[PDB]
Amino acid sequence: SKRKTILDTALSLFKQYSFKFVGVDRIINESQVAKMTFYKHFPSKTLLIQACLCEEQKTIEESILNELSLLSEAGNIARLKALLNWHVAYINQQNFNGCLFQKAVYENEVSEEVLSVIQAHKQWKFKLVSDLMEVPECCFVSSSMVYSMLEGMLLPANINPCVDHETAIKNLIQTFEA
Amino acid sequence: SKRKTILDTALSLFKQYSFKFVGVDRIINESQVAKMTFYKHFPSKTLLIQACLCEEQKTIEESILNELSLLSEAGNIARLKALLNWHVAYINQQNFNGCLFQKAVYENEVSEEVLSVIQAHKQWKFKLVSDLMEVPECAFVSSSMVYSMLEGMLLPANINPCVDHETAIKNLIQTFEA
Repeated sequence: SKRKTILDTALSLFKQYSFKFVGVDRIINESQVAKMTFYKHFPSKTLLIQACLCEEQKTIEESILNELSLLSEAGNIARLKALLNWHVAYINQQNFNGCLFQKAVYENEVSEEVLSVIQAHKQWKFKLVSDLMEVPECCFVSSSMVYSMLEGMLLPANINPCVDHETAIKNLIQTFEA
Repeated sequence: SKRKTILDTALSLFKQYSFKFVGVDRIINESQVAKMTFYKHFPSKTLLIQACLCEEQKTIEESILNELSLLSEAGNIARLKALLNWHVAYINQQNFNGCLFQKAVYENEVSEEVLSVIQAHKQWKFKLVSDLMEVPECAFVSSSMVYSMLEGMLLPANINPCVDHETAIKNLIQTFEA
C-alpha cells in the first residue's frame, strides 16, 4: 500500500542526486514509513533500484507511445517530429538531471535483473527510432546516428550547460520537413 | 612524480570502477605513497578528483590534437574523419568504460572545482567539432547534432550492447564524402 510512496520518493532522490549517494535511511524518512514497512515491499536496496528503473521505463514508454498513437492518422514525419519534440520537453522539465538508465550504468548498478531492464528499455528506444525513420518520407541521416544524438542530449546539463539541445533539435526537424 | 604517482593510480582506479566506489585510503595503498604526502597534494577527495579530471582532459585533448596536426597538410574532410575515427578507437580499447566526465557528473560530483574542469573540456570539444565542420567542404547535420552523437557514443557499452557505433560512424563518414 505504502509501496508507491516509497517508490516515488526514491525515484526523485535517485534522479535528483544518484543511486550510491542516497542511502536507504534517507529514503525511509522522506517516505514517512517505518523501517519494517520499507523492507516488506523492498527487501533490499537493489530490489528498490530494480523497481525504480522498471517504473522509469513504464512511464517513458507509455508517454512516448501515447503521443504517437495520437498521430496514427498524421503520417510518418509528424510521428518522428513528436518523438523529437518529446525530448525537448524532457530535458526542459524542472527536475531533469539526465537519463536514469545511463546513471545506473555509470554507477555500476548493474546486477543482472537491473541490467536487463536497462538494456531492454534502450533496445526498445533504438527499435522505435529505427521504425520511425525507415519510412519513405525519410532519408542522409541514419537512425543509429539519431539514436546516439538523442542519448547524448539526455546528459545532465551540468556536463556542458551552454549547449542548447532544443536549438539543435528544432534545426533537425526542419531538415525532415524539406 | 610523487603527485603524479597518485594521479595515475587514482585516475586508473576511478575509470575501472567509479569515483564513489574507490576510497581515498585504497588510493593511498596502491600508490605506496605516505599518507601525509597524499594530503599535501590533495587535502580532499574532491581536489584529487578535480586533478584526475584535469589529467584526463589533458590526455584526451593532446591525443585528439596530435592526430589533427599530423593531418595539417590534408583536407578538412580527412581531419573531421580523424576526429570521428578517434572515437571509434577510443571506445574499442580494452580498458574502455565510458566517458570519465559523464561518469563524474552522473555520480553527483557537482562541486565548483569538478564542474569547471568538466565543462571547460566539453566546451573545448564542442568548439572543435564546430570548427572541423565549419568548412566549405561540409550538410543537413549540424555540429551540435554531431557533438551530441559523439557524446552518446561514449556511453558504457552494456547500456545497450546491440548498438554498433563503429558502423554508425562509417556511414556518417560516408555521408561527408570520404
